[PDB]
Amino acid sequence: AQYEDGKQYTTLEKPVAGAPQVLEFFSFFCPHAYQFEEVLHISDNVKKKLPEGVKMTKYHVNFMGGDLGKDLTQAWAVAMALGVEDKVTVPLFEGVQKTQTIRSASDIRDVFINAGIKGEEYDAAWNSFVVKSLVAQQEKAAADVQLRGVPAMFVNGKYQLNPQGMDTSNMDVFVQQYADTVKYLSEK
Amino acid sequence: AWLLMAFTALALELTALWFQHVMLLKPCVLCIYERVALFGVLGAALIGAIAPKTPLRYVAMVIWLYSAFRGVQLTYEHTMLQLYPSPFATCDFMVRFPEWLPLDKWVPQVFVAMPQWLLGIFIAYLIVAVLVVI
Ligand SMILES: COC1=C(OC)C(=O)C(CC=C(C)C)=C(C)C1=O
Repeated sequence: AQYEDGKQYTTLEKPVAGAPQVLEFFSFFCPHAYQFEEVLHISDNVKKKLPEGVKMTKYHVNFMGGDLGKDLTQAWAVAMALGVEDKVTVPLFEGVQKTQTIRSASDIRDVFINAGIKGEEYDAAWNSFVVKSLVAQQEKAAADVQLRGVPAMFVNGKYQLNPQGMDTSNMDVFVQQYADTVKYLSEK
Repeated sequence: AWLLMAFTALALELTALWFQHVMLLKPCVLCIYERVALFGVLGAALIGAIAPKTPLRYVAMVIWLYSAFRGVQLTYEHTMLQLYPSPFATCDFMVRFPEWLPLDKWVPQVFVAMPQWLLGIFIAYLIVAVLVVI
């Protein structure tokens, strides 16, 4: 009746199984990335639309920044493993993009330190094997639903997301629309 | 038409190309899309309807429709987003052809080894291209 392929989402041609219950790539570099999460607080909203215990999941991606591109991912890696994503999410964002203060692994290092992370325990799970592994998992989910750019969502490793099949003048609305779309798609 | 566009096309076709490689290798996605609103309109506008024969100059008038039509907003959007971002957009580094037109990004993006001017010249090579022919 009113929920269309090609419109509000675009179906995935080569479906990948073993996926999350909803992935969400992004970079600490793409303003649109920033906007999406800092200017609209989208994930939070969408989390609230999701059913009982549907793993909202998120990753970070490489291509933009190259050398730092990487570091950042393993920066994140940790932050998935420890717990921390929530507490480093913003600082780092602000760090790289807005405040223009991040440059080296150490600059990042410290930005964990400050948010309640122990300068060893970070380096003590930086090199760990359960964060070299997570780092792959990221590149590998990304090469697997054929990412070209960022932001970008994906449900059940089976339906990409499409913001253009929605309003793009009313922010309050674009939101309420976007979230529904993911809910509807979580049971399909 | 032929030469005035082929003299000014090449000099911009190449002012891109010439220095594409001499400008080291800057990162760019809207470029190829924009270089396809060029080399898919000029390279098919000389050979469009002004053509090998010159009595049927309205097929170009329709290639000159879906020409810098895009060529405008492609660079117009491009520019807008540089200082004025959006949630709803993206930012990438990739090919694509929604019907297999593939070789187009395994050659003109492959054999590649400022917007200030683009934004305006794409609209400037439009109204001038529109007025005298429509
Ligand atoms: C017309 O489209 C465009 C170009 O062609 C003239 C560019 O050279 C460039 C810049 C060139 C490189 C190699 C990044 C951009 C960004 C572009 O959008």
